[PDB]
Amino acid sequence: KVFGRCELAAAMKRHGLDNYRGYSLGNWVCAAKFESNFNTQATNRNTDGSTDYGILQINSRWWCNDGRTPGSRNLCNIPCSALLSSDITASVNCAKKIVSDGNGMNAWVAWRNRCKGTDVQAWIRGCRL
Ligand SMILES: [Cl-]
Ligand SMILES: [Cl-]
Ligand SMILES: [Cl-]
Ligand SMILES: [Cl-]
Ligand code: NA
Repeated sequence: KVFGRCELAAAMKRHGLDNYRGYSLGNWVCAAKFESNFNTQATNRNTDGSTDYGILQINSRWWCNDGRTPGSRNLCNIPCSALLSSDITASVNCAKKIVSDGNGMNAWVAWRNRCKGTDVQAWIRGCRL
């Protein structure tokens, strides 16, 4: 599924991301836009042989099992294919673990580079939240 911006905002809100670890919802919508283009199906291979999955581009090195990332962890206890579902529940739950890990949303390169320090409230403008 390719979410619309406010559609994704609402989904992320219902699943508990708004202000989660102090990151307002716009941070999460922003990060998703530049991670995945709001596409739950997005995958992008990394140099180290891991892959990022889903709307929030969660990495198989630490977070999900994709069966082809040797000596990785699966801290979210999920297959990485769970992260590609039109339903973003698994992605959101895993994102909550990630952002709790020490490094906050710096875990997501697109967030650090495109969202951190920006007017992320813009990403939830217009949405009925
Ligand atoms: Cl698995
Ligand atoms: Cl959803
Ligand atoms: Cl933080
Ligand atoms: Cl916001
Ligand atoms: Na893994």
